[PDB]
Amino acid sequence: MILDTDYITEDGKPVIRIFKKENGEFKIEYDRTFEPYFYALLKDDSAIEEVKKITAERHGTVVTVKRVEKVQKKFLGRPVEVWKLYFTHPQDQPAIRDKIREHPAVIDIYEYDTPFAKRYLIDKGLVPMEGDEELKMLAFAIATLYHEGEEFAEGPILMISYADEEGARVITWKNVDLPYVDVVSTEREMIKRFLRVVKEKDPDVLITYNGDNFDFAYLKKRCEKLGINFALGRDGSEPKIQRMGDRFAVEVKGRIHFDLYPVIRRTINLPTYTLEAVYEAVFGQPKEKVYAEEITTAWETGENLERVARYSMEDAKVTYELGKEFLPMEAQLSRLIGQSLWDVSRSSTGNLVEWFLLRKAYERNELAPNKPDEKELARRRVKEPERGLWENIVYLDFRSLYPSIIITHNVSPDTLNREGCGEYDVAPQVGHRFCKDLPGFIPSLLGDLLEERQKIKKKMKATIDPIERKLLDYRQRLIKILANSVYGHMGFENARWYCKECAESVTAWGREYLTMTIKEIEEKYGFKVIYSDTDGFFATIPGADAETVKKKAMEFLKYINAKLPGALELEYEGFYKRGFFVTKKKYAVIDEEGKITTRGLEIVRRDWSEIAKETQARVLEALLKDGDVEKAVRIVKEVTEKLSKYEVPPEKLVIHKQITRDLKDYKATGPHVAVAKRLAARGVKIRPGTVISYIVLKGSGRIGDRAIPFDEFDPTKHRYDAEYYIEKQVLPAVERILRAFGYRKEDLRYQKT
Ligand SMILES: [Mg+2]
Ligand SMILES: [Mg+2]
Ligand SMILES: [Mg+2]
Ligand SMILES: [Mg+2]
Ligand SMILES: [Mg+2]
Ligand SMILES: [Mg+2]
Ligand SMILES: [Mg+2]
Ligand SMILES: [Mg+2]
Ligand SMILES: [Mg+2]
Ligand code: NA
Ligand code: NA
Repeated sequence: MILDTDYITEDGKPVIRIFKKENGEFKIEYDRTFEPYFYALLKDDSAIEEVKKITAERHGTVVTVKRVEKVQKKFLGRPVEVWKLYFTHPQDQPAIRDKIREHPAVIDIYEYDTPFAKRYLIDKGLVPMEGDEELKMLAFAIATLYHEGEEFAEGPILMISYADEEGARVITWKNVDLPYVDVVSTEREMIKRFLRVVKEKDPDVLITYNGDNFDFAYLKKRCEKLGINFALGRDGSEPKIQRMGDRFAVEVKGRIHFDLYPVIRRTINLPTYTLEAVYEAVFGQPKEKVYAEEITTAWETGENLERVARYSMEDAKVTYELGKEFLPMEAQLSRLIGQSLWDVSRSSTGNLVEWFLLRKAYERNELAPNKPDEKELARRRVKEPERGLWENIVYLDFRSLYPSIIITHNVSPDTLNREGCGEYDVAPQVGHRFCKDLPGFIPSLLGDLLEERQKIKKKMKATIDPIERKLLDYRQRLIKILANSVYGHMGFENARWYCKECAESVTAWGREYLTMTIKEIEEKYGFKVIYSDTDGFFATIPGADAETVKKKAMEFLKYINAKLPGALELEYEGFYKRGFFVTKKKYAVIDEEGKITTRGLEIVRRDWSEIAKETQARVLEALLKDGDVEKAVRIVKEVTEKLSKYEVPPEKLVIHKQITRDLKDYKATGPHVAVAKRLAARGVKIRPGTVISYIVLKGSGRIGDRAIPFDEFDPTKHRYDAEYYIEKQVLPAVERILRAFGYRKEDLRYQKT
């Protein structure tokens, strides 16, 4: 299995290394035969002799064109003749490329800035992370001595924790008497011991959380300070930093440094990306945070070091588990995109699409178009649903609408307005013509992807190993997203295969096929379409029973799919006993077993009191389970009355809100801050991350001066602000739903007093 590739320089020539793990053993294969190159299109072939003599200087040495070769490749759908320019070293290209381009005889150059080791994987047809090999992983974390107003890593590393399948352990240089703690004399011995642990376990993957920007940088400075050869690379190298645009990344040669931070940042939306928040999100269970001042205070006083050690062990432990959780998906991605997990784990959707497409282009001998220049980048810059309760609803939607359009109409930059074609398809509204005589670059590669996905689904059934099936499932699911990412690519201003006409033709066709499908089902099968969005719609036959609606649905799908051209296909996605539709993106349905599914409506954040969430839930089931609007309305009115009668348990009024800044550097951004400041004033430790839990009390002033921490609420003396909970919690939770039935907030309570 291929893990990574790079190059070293040997007598001024590149030596590709391919890092592999085969039959449970690490191996480095060398290849000295591969040569840097890019392409030039010239006005007069004759000028090649001048172009061959162009030179530049890198460092203090002369850079020349090593050799040239006339080649034939596809550009804009047609065979073209271009000159392949070879160079001695990859770093020659940035030095000489602009001098070649600037030559008068040179029209343009192409494929001139692909990183050498990534070209290698492409041009040789190699794919990372392919095979049955099992990777050995090791997570690690550190805890440091922090003092505000100090330079970075001025203080020592206090603890290094690490976790793999054999458990988690902590290394530290003060005595902590715990079974999972290994005590050593000094920081230096700690670090050295950690090196021995890594070298002896020899993992293929090192997992961190934010190691790209903190852990390895800290370790680096401390190792400089202490004169330690931090030789974690399997070739004896030290971790190497790469500039990752705004910040940095770190490689450990011969291994994969999997930093979870960027992976998780893109996979899940959260307000905060602390390790504790991410571990609760993913695994559903809190993780306790020990703050930096407590760590430093513990080290200084010698007291509560066991608490520090446990936090350190847990950092490593949860980092490992998160790695176990996210890495297999990123590995399948890496295999499908054909680039290393190191690169893929840190790459935008954009970058990943381009790498896939560059490979396809190499595989089809198509000359890649160029990223736009800044002048070009500048150039590249409805229907409310039916109201009310519906019953016996079917959801029907297209299979891979945008890909399927692209395939069907052969939509591609290289097919657009092709001259002298005998057959073209014409985009609605926008009018762009796409030639059908020859399959386009994008349509052909998308057809292959959609096919492989169906082939993968076929094998998933023919398999029992649930693991193998999950890995097949990941690949299948990744292909679908890649297919849609290809569609987005055509509309993206920085894309190589940009094609604005392609993008706007695809969406135009989509609207035509959706709207036509809706027209047929209503006119020719008596359905009423309740709600539609882009690539699907809900409908019913008003007054029909569930079986009629299903049967007619299946008959319509047959009719429409026969009429639909090519790959366009509508499918039965589900049946729903009842539902309602507030607006685009906001709706609620219940299936025949009782399972409610909602979208755009449910009240989630912990900024909502339980009474709000509970009431909204009860409304939704009165609407969906009972089809009873008046009952939903009675529930609300009854809740708001109970509030006013001080009958709602105080535990259902509690609002929780996290402190984000120093209570000094705040925004007067709510009652949670006022409570925080009073606590601070009494001498309570408030930090970013402190959760404040409060109840709002009746009286005058902003809620702020009136709210109090839940643990101080005593019903025998305190009266909560029934009005606040009615008007600012309960009613806002239900108003959007019940507006869809003609009710305004004031219609859902008794009159104020
Ligand atoms: Mg750490
Ligand atoms: Mg080793
Ligand atoms: Mg770092
Ligand atoms: Mg090296
Ligand atoms: Mg990473
Ligand atoms: Mg895969
Ligand atoms: Mg690739
Ligand atoms: Mg579908
Ligand atoms: Mg309630
Ligand atoms: Na390939
Ligand atoms: Na024809």
